[PDB]
Amino acid sequence: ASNFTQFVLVDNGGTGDVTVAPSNFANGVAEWISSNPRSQAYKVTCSVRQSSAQNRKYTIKVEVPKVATQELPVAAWRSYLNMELTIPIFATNSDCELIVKAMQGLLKDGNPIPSAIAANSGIY
Amino acid sequence: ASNFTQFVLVDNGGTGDVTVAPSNFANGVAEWISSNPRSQAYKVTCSVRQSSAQNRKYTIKVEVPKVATQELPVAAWRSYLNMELTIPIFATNSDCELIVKAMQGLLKDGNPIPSAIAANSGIY
Amino acid sequence: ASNFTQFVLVDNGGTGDVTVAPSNFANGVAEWISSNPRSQAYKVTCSVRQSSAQNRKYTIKVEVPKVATQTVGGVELPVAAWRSYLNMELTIPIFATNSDCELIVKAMQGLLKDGNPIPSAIAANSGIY
Amino acid sequence: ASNFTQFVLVDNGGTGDVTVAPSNFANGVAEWISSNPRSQAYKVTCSVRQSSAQNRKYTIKVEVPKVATQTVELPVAAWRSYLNMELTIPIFATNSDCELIVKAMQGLLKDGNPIPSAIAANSGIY
Amino acid sequence: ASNFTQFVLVDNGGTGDVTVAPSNFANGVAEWISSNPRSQAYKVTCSVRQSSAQNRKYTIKVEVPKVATELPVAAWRSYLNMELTIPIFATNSDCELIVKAMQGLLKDGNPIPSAIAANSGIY
Amino acid sequence: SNFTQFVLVDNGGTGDVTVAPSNFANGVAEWISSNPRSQAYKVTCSVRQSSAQNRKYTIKVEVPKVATQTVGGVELPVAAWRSYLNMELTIPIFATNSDCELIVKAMQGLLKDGNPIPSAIAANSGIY
Repeated sequence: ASNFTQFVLVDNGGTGDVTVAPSNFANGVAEWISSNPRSQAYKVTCSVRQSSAQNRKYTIKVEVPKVATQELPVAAWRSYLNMELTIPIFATNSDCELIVKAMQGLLKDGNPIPSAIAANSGIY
Repeated sequence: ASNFTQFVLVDNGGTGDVTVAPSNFANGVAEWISSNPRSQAYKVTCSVRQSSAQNRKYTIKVEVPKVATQELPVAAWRSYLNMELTIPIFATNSDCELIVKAMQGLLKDGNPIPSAIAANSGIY
Repeated sequence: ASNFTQFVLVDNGGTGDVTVAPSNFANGVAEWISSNPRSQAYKVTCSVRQSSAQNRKYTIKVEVPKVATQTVGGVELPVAAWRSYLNMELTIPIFATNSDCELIVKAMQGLLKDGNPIPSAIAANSGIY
Repeated sequence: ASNFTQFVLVDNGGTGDVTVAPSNFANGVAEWISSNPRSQAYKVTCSVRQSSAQNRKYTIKVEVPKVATQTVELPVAAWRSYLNMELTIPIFATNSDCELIVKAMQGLLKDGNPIPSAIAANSGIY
Repeated sequence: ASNFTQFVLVDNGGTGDVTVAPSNFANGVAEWISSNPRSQAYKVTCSVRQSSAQNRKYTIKVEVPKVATELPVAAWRSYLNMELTIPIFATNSDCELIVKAMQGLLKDGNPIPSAIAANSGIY
Repeated sequence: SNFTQFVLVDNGGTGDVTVAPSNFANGVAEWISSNPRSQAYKVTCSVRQSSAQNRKYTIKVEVPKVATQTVGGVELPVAAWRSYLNMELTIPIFATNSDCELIVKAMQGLLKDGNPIPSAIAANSGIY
């Protein structure tokens, strides 16, 4: 019943895929990392908590490294995703499924926001 | 050249789809909303700015309403997504495309985090 | 594809209309100007923001110039002798449907329609009594 | 001979027109009301005063109610849209100058133009 | 129909021209950049506002990077800051004249662009 | 000396505005179209070490609206108003002459006819 499992973070077609695997759990925070050394690893974390009388709040983070040798194995830099999702306690399973779909549609290929990010440009 | 365009936020198969359309732009914040009344609308915003000498930072928000009549047309409640993505200025187009894919893989159907959200449960 | 477009501010029957054209956009404020020099231009601005949890608020401004020529030494500059300033604030609750908003627009139109008291009073620069 | 008269605020083509009628005058403020109960009424006010040595200032207000019944049933406005208009006219303005100012206000809000179209969609100009 | 469009910043004769394209707009500031990564990009910004009762002020910035033809970086950057004040009384012809003054200032063969291009002062 | 007269406003060989060297003091080179200064176009240029690694050019241009004002009851040459350009250019000390030539071309392309920014200025409008 444990949903703390390995998954594909970057799908490149079965070959060259970036998988992240469970590596730590502490204080409600589940952690995935792609591989050692951690300096060069993709990182994913997730936690959820009661943020108010009427809301649940997920905090989800992803770190995407630029992998370079500089001679330490290091990330030349990191892109950081910080995601917060608040869901009211009145939400049904269907409500939550709808919310997931909204998040997916937001970032689907060809849509404005992911297209802008992909070009490191703004919406105008 | 304006990327401020209407798109599908919730894909339900061509019928019953939730589309959001451009409705406002102010202070670097682009806004989409599905329809009037706004009290019941899906909402999407996006802005991006220089957060440090070396980073660009996107702030992306989505509001998913639970549409109910209570007699005001209202949202019984709202789920709020607050998304922050920091990208270093050294990032190429390919780097940014990779980051988008990481975000997509994070939320793909069947993966741990979207599955947990869909059940309003935690990772354990 | 944007609604930031030129329009007729003073309709004089299609001839010698006062048109205002898009000229600036900053901090959510759209600006139209009739022509250069700006000193003699009609100006229109529009902005809207969330003013409270339950209200959107439009701020609309119009400047009508009295167009003169400013002569001092024997130096002429194109100027407005003076300006009339309209400041319009409209709050619309987030519960408003398309029909609600259309109705609000009609109320504004009816307020200022020819022959009705308030525009008649303004046209005579007199009060309502 | 007084200009404080009833008029059509919302012209719907002779059926369900919203007329507002004189109902109050105090401290220079003329008020029109559509009907009782006031809780559900369209309301219009107008006043004008010398705002500076060289300017007069009109303050014109309109309230558009959303007419509901909130349930003990009260006749109420579920909400109200509030228009506040301030118009300053210099004392040098002729009759013609003032007629021009009115026309500018009218053209601003004419059907099909950007600003009334944006309001009608509860959207911004961008 | 918007004037926020891509243009040639450095004309090299159709071969290795430096083009800059719209990339951001916020708080009245239009931004162009040549390409990603931004670390190596040419950058252009433009904004304009009422600076006084009778004047409007354009603020124009250009960044020229030194970029080779390992982290992608600029070996260094040159910064242009331009401020132009135009009175509200200026006609179309007046504004066109002001632009021409700016163009003549920097035209090939003229003293100031010749001095800059030669890494020298005028004295 | 590179301190020479040039055409500031090219009107096509007809009523061109030239500015000629008129002053040098405290590192500032000055050109003016003609006397009296009340009606003159003016250009100044100076350069200095602004930091350990940068030289900084400070370039100013004044465009007058040229009128004639009559004062009891003589006609004075005046500017009805003035447009002011203040231009600052920072160049790192590592830049070669070729690098500097490239920077100049960038400034030229910035302001070339038909491009957005000079088009916006010419209409006294913004970029949007």
